[PDB]
Amino acid sequence: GEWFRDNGKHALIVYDDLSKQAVAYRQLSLLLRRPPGREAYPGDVFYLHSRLLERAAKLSEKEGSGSLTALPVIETQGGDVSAYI
Amino acid sequence: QGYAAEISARRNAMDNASKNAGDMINRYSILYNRTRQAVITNELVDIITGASS
Amino acid sequence: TPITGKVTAVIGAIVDVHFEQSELPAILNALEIKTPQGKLVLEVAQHLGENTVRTIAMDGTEGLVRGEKVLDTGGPISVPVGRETLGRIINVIGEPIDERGPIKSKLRKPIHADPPSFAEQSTSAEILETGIKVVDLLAPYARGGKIGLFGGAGVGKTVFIQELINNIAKAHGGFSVFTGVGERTREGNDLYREMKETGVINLEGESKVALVFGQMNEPPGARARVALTGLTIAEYFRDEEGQDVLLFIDNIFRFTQAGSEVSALLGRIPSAVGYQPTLATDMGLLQERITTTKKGSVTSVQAVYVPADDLTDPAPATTFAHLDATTVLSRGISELGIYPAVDPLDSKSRLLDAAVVGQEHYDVASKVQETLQTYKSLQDIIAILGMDELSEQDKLTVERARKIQRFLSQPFAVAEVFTGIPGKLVRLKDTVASFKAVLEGKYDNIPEHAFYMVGGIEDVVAKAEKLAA
Amino acid sequence: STPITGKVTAVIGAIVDVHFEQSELPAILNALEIKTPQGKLVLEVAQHLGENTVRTIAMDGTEGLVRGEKVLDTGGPISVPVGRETLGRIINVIGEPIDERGPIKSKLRKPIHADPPSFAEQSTSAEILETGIKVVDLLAPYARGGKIGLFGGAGVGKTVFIQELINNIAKAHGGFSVFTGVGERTREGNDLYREMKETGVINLEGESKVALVFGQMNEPPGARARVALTGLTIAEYFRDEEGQDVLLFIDNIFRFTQAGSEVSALLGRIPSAVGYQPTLATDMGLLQERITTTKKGSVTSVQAVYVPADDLTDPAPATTFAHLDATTVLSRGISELGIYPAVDPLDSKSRLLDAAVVGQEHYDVASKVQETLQTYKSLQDIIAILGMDELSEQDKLTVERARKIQRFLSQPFAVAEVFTGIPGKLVRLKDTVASFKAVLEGKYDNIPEHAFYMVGGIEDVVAKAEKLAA
Amino acid sequence: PTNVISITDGQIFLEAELFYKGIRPAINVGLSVSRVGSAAQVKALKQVAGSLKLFLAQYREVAAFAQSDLDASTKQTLVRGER
Repeated sequence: GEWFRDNGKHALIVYDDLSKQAVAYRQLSLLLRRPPGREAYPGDVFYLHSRLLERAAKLSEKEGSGSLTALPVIETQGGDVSAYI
Repeated sequence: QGYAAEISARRNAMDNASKNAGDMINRYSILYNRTRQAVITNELVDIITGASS
Repeated sequence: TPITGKVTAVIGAIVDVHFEQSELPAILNALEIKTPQGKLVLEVAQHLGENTVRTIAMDGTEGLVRGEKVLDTGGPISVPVGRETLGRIINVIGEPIDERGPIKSKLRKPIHADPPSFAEQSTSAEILETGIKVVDLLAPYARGGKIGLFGGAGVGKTVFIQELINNIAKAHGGFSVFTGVGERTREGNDLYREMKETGVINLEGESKVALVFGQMNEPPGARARVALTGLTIAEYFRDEEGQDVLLFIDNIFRFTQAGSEVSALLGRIPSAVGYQPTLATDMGLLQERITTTKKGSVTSVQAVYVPADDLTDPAPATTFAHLDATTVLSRGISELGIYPAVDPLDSKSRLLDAAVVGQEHYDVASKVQETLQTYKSLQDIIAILGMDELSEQDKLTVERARKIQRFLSQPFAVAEVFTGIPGKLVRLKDTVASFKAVLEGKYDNIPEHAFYMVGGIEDVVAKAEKLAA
Repeated sequence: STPITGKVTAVIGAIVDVHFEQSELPAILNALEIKTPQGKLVLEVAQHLGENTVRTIAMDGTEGLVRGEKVLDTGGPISVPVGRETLGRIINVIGEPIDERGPIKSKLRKPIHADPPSFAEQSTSAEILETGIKVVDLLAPYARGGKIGLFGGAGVGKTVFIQELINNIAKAHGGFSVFTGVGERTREGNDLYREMKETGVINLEGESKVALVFGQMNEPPGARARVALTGLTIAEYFRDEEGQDVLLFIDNIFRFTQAGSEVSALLGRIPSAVGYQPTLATDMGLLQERITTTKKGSVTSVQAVYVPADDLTDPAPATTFAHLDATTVLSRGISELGIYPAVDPLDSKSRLLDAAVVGQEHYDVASKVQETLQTYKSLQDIIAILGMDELSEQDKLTVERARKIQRFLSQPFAVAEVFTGIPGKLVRLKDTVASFKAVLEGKYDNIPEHAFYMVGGIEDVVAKAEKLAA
Repeated sequence: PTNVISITDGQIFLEAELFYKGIRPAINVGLSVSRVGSAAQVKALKQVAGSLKLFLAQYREVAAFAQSDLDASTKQTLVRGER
């Protein structure tokens, strides 16, 4: 995506689905035997996703308008929107 | 004759409704109670799992 | 190599060995402790170091004397495969449980195998029709597809599967695999008898079905690697014999369930609503070792026991991901007496479309889905009030939906005995026609009881005559 | 380079354990710097594990760290820079200008673990803030030095509300304001920066009557906790050292909670209810206690709060609900009705929302408003099943007034010139009290409902009545 | 219960409401199932007992929609069913 941005190109990135990343990080963390996070997802998922999502942007005119757009996708596994992810 | 029948019917209908509502209350009460217990159990397990580590 | 060891621990059926020589047999290598019951096959799952591996033990671990010698047979357990396995019921250690004596096999192959690559995919679009009305209308099959049911507590889970075997496997000339993971001894006996009776097991001849059957009494570890064995037999047909196959797997909840048990013992933080933290990966590998290669195309049926009917539990949830069509069966719809017990608002297929199964099919289905959703919406209103207390226009819809609901029960042929009613199998083309008419309200002149438990539209008419008498 | 040199022993995410040499030990809440080609990583010392091995939390990213990497010790609790040259620039958590308005020309530096004032220091509130926003003014008047709290859904014009508040109140106020944004979008940040340069409050050809400390979400959780603390210390410098009153603004304090919950887990603390930190109460408490009206100044915090899935029964919102003094609930439903204010009027409560203190007339008017709306809500159920027509004449007049009042609470905003385009309207407090009294009396029941809808004050309501009329 | 049900053949659910309501014992027939148990049926008792499950799931249905109007045929089923 950054290659598009660097070029000043307008592009769009679909991240489908972040939910399976969370499962991966759960597996990973618990088999690095790091204490179970909230709802069995290590508490640094927020950092993981937040950093990821802010790397899609409509950059400055100095940056040649690198307009990467993001569309995250979370598939509600019960319609439970109060779930951590 | 009509009005009396109509208003009486309205009374009758609204009575039978009250009964039906009671049954649904009871059904949702069991659901509520079970649901409450399940949430407690699921929460407890998470805490325990954390504590165990 | 004679890799001797001792059994340091026997914590459940997750024996730990300490190999004496410093040589380490790799993960998924196999060891035999020659038990006074024969032998016990164990499979390396961790190396915990100091030459102390930690091994899953397939069969039971009772009687073991701590500090008991082991010898390493190496590699993944090698099952016996061949065209001469057709009509053999095999344990998991590769030994015939139908006791037809030593399995004639040319090649014996390791249970472990890797799922075929993304580049080796060849992806279906084939039509396959089951002649079951609800199935045909709502979720068409495809030859290679992976269809899955999400039934309750064996609530005719088996019955549904049996119907599929009866129709589809006599319409598929290519081989077929029945793998029954952790399913009751009685069920196995019924199948063995039934298959022999319907000659699918030709005993004089050679069959065209092969079987692996794993009883639910079997210790958890054996049940876990029942799947891998079946996948190996399937691969042999799919790949190495090329030939199109079929596959049935039931109960694949047991695969998950077994994993959760061993996971705790292995020394994992068993979190994931108690399920093994490797649940997604294990399911993934299993369900991609079921795949449609450039070679063989294996129509697969996987049966999930929704645990306590909690579909929201992660284990059913992640199964939906690794399927292409699903046919969730609900206890409620069973209670309504509808056989088949398939949910009509909880089925999906990637084979349903206006361009796949045609616009007319799609249009008919669209209206049915919408109608049923309306009826479901007004289930509340009907109960709270009355059906005359909701709109006349709606009341026609509701009555139509009540008819549709009843119409959908098509008597089962395999359970024709059990139901008592003679089974009904209705053509797909016929099904579309029948529902089309009902949507145009043609037969909304004839009883709801006529619609209940009958086959095609013609049958409804005939049962109207029966009722009329 | 301090002879307090420590070597990293374990990088396990944010948890970074350091092995300071024999005898040499820092202290809890101190600051370690590790020199890197990625500036100086700041580690806040949070435990001693003894044997000259401390366990510290990282602020900056931990990628590439070499296990055994030399660690200098700053020796004291993270000290930001404060001044009046902190005004008018975006200062990141590690006290570095990220808007590149050149190096901060610090007067003093202070630790960010400054202690909250004592009981003696606190000077009892009585000042009345007025925002010129009708719902706020009438139904939950604000007080200078307050702890306003924008409980609401996810950015439900939450940012928009803050923007309006800054647009009116901040500019009106001569004092400084401190706008601190914890974990808000860096897109949104650029808009805010541009926008507040536009409102000129940030004047880059002059000074600024506001400072900014924007910490955004892409920063490790540990840093996210101390964005708030960093901003807070600047406000204390204004309150104390410059003496000036301010209006603090923080966004969003659920991010402060969320961040703290996360590093608690990493710190190994047993997670409390809904995974929240056991130290949640005290962390919130320290933040709130630090913010107060003293005999040195007055600080009016407006803290955005994101209420997950609009559940205030969620412990994190509920704990904050106690800790704040001037609550506001921003309901999605009211937004959807098209009313902006999106406030739930019955659920607005404020420390100052008295009787005599808000004025007897104000009180009575507000009592009448509350009853009218409460009745309207109660009758909504009756209308739902039985129908509108089965209500009494008295009720019908009440319903008609309530619908009119409902749309008279609507007041256009300047920050809905980017929405509707319609220029904002802000009505002074005295004027609102008078105008609402009239409505209730039914002096403006001869005015159509839609002639209250999305228009300001009484003059506007009357004018829009004329406009609709012809 | 579900774990047991999957293992077993049939269920013999008993309804508490019915237990109170004079069927003592009260064999709920909505939730009493038999999987393959009908190989037991002695032929006399298979013949006479023919379709009685269907009939009493017509009594269940009939009495489902009894609670208003019923055709004489349905009423006959209800009368037979109750009896």
